[PDB]
Amino acid sequence: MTMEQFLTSLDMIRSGCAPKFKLKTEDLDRLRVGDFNFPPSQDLMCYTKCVSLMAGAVNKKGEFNAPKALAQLPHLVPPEMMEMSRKSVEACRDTHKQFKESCERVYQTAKCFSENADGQFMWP
Repeated sequence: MTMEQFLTSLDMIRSGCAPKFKLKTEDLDRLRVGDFNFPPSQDLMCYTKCVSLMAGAVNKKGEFNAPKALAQLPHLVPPEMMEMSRKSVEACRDTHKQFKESCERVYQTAKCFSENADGQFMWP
């Protein structure tokens, strides 16, 4: 995909997930720019799970599948963002193991993605 297609995909991904949850716009604005530095509601955590399920990167237990994530990346992110993403996948592959609940596992993994990102990070 191209950068242009990627940026637009963020909104299409969000539309598939956001209506299932009770979410604040200001929260979603902050995740969109990769700012995970605020306490999340359980709804927002489960939102990150719905998004990550859509990518095929986690199972329903919130377990992060790094081999599958890497195999999917060519279809998830533009070439410009590939290296950053692969670096975040590697650095955060075992984040989920410190948590028990599926929404928590995924949210903390996405937060880790955002904190390890060596460039601009964008969440749907």
